[PDB]
Amino acid sequence: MALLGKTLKGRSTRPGGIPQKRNIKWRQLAKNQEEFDQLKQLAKMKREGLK
Amino acid sequence: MSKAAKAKKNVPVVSKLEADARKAAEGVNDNESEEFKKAMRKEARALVEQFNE
Repeated sequence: MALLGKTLKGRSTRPGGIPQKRNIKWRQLAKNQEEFDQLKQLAKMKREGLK
Repeated sequence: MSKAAKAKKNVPVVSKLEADARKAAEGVNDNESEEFKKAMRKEARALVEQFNE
């Protein structure tokens, strides 16, 4: 149930230098949903003005 | 010609029921429901197609 070797791994991607950044964007979720819940609704009522 | 006390001091009724239900209106603010908005999107697109034909 374990003597299988069908899987073949991918390549050996070379990429080099520039590393990860610091902790910057942790508190930016203040208005993530609200804007999506607001910007969408701000003009989502623009259709009963049609029928 | 004639004088002078035809006018009198009659007072009318104190019926003040003109404020029957002005304040009784439910205090629900303009809470824009999302379902209505997609529904009207659909309806408006339908009538735009209707305009087309």
